[PDB]
Amino acid sequence: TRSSRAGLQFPVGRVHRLLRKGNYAERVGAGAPVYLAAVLEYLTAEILELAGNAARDNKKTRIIPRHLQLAVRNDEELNKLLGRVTIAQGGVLPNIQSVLLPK
Amino acid sequence: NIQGITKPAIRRLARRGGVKRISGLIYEETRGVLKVFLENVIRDAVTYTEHAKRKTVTAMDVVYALKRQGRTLYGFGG
Amino acid sequence: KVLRDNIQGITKPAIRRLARRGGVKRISGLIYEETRGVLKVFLENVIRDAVTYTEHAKRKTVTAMDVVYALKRQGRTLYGFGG
Amino acid sequence: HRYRPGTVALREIRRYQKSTELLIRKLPFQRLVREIAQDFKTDLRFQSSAVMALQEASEAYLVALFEDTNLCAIHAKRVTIMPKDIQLARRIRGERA
Amino acid sequence: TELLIRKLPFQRLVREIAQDFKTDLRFQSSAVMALQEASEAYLVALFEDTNLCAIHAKRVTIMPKDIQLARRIRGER
Amino acid sequence: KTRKESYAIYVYKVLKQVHPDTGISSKAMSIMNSFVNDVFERIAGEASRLAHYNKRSTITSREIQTAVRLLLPGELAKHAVSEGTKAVTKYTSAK
Repeated sequence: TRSSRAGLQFPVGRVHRLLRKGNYAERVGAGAPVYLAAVLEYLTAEILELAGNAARDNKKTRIIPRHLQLAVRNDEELNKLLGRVTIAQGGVLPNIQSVLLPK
Repeated sequence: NIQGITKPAIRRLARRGGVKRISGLIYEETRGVLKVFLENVIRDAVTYTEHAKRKTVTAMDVVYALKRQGRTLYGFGG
Repeated sequence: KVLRDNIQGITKPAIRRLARRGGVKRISGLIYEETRGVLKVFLENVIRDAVTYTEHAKRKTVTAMDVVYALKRQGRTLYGFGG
Repeated sequence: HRYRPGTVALREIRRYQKSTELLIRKLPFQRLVREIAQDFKTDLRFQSSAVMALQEASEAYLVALFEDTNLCAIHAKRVTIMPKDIQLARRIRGERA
Repeated sequence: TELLIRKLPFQRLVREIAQDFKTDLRFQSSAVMALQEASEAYLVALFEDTNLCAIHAKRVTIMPKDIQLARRIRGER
Repeated sequence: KTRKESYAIYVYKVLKQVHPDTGISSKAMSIMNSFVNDVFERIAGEASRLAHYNKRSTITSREIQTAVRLLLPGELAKHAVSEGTKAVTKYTSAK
């Protein structure tokens, strides 16, 4: 494989094939699938890192979507990246406006 | 039919949205807004399904519809 | 030559005229610095995208098409300068 | 006894913000979707997954809109959301003219 | 429709802005012009939304919290 | 029976790489897969537009690198450039 040759866990062959049939360009280079697969692998690594952290905070062994929503929205940069994305069964962060609180 | 979106369901949605006090005319306004949103999204989804020559509106048609409207959704085969 | 504090080149009358074209009649005092900050952020983002496009272009000059591309990226498409 | 008005509302706010389950009972929403779709093309069939995706998107959009409406109402020194609040939020969003 | 921001201070500001991302950068005058057009359209729209916010507060004078509210509702950060 | 594809196994190996004693739910895997597809689409389309803008025929590692810097916020983009350069260099090392 090439993911072994690239130290990657994501499949380089799949991303190269998708780049080809995705009609993004007439010709596709060799390094491009490797670079792209690395970028995706780290992005999901960050997502899974924070989601597992949240699941540990919620005392759960298996990650459920609410953990993903907490991880994305709590993190400012991931929230900015997924600014126009709604995660199913994700819910919302706990947030109550000050004036609504009792005096 | 449209009234099937009950007043209390709208209160629950607002409560999840952080609202404390709600007006009477709110509920009807929200029914109208939800009607408009569903109209647009379902119109795009139907357009897709018709282009697919299928009598079944599929989940991917819905996902493509929200993608067009800049309201991307996850968890249904993105 | 070094450049410094050019954000104050956006004078109060300029922002006042700009609000006038926006339909604003009465303007509060501290507004002006906030418009400076908002313009600062908008320019920061747009010029970031344009500079990256120039960098891929291997050019030492920003071209109008770079600005147009960056504006299209921000969901702020502009007509009248190509593209 | 009696809870003072406005306290149980905060309790529900805490309750629903910690949970993710849908807040509209399924069947009326499904019937509403079916009615709306019928006006665009007849004798149509829906996958349950498509209908679920529609509900998720609609509920999330409504929650975000209610958040903006509450912010707008608070900006008006108010605590109760009123239709002008939804109208202003939608206008600034750019969905309503 | 003529521009309200004066051209030279805007050009100096933009040159400083771009310098902080990367040094030794030159500009086509048309590129600066397009930048100014985009900026003016954006802030005129922002002022419109601000005025809408201020009226919603039963006020006539736009105040900084109005633009904060408008930019929050716009989804900007 | 149709042999539909996904990214599930690679997402799971990554999860073990970062959280060995942690699992994930099925629809949650669906959300991960949707996110991967969305990011792939965004970056690839950005690279395609980059190629058209410069009147060139190939989407190379440079094009996706600049597309990543264009699409991602600062710090994630920094890390993304580092990982992509590292992986591409090590791949070019092997053969």
